[PDB]
Amino acid sequence: MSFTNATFSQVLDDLSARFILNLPAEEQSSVERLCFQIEQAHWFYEDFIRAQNDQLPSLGLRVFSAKLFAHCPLLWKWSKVHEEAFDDFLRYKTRIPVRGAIMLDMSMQQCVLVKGWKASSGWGFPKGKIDKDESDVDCAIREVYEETGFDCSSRINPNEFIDMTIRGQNVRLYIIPGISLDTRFESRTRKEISKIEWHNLMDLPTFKKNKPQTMKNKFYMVIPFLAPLKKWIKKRNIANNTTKEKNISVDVDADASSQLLSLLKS
Amino acid sequence: MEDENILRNAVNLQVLKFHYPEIESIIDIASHVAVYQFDKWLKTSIEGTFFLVKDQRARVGYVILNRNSPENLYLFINHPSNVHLVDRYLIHRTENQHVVGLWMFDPNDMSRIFNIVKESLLR
Ligand SMILES: Nc1ncnc2c1ncn2[C@@H]1O[C@H](COP(=O)(O)OP(=O)(O)OP(=O)(O)O)[C@@H](O)[C@H]1O
Repeated sequence: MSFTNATFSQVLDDLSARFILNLPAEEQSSVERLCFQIEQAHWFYEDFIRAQNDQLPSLGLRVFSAKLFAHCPLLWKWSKVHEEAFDDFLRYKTRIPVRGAIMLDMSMQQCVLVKGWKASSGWGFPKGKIDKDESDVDCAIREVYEETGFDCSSRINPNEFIDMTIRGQNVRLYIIPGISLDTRFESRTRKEISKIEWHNLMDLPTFKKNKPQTMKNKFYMVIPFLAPLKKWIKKRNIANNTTKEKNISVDVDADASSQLLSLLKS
Repeated sequence: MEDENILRNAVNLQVLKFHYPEIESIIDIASHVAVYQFDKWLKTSIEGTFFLVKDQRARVGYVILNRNSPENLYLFINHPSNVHLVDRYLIHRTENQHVVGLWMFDPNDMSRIFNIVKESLLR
């Protein structure tokens, strides 16, 4: 809980000193070699730091990276042509795709999470890599089934999901509301999993405005999707009393992200 | 320009003092170090940026700002004889009589730190 009282600025310096600041000059000049470390930082931020300081804003990679440059002097010597090519590269870096789901109850205040054994494994949403020629929706259906025992092919909605680049992967979690609250979960094809449980969203580290996190739970790439989720639900609730779902998706590295970049960068 | 380095130093020292306010000086830095222990080498979770620091009471030591979790390492090197170069590790005999193995991914960092360590605990 080192970063509970750090300002945003102090957090930015740390992440810099930690990941990019002290790299060999050549690695700072390598879009790839630098993009990798920045991808690590952005994840360290969303996954560890925001967890002890919810005041800190949830950022898409592209925005987080811009603010990480402000705390990295060795990057200040470089062209607009250069910094734009980098951001380009952040936008389109060939990354391994990962698909899965955020399973919610009917009332949208509880979600399904999966835990390995190991004490070094934190809870996480069901998700995995893509098998050859397999489709995004089809990969999600499969991962959920393998990890959870629950077949979601009848409720999964190809139009409803959250996209986000985190720790060098392109994560897409389909959002499937209305999962039976006494579904029985199984993991017989996935011997690594020890627990699969409903958690209250309000107990998740950054979910409620000023609830501090108890040191009794570890979460993997959960925290980063919580901002886009709150947004998803807000919108899906508007849709519920106006029309009919379908449209509702949230892409973290898209417009929301370029709007904020323009505000910083102008 | 050298300005960037004066700037890079100040940030480094802030970052460390924020974690450890007793630290007064940074001697040297290795970008990527991995930490190993004994019982034969075992791999630890700690791996990240290495800073060779000097204490306010003048104690030489090092900080790894860990890349895998916010759980950093900070150990003192009490006497020059507590360190050795074997098998590309910089080997360190802790106060708690643990054997630590430091792996500088850059061999050059390895030699430079070892040497400056001996020099800094010499004087
Ligand atoms: N559930 C988890 N809890 C904590 N750390 C994790 C978890 N999953 C992955 N990691 C960490 O992420 C890093 C790389 O991911 P890892 O290779 O373990 O996942 P993977 O299952 O191979 O990913 P993929 O689903 O793409 O195959 C590792 O250093 C590991 O410590």
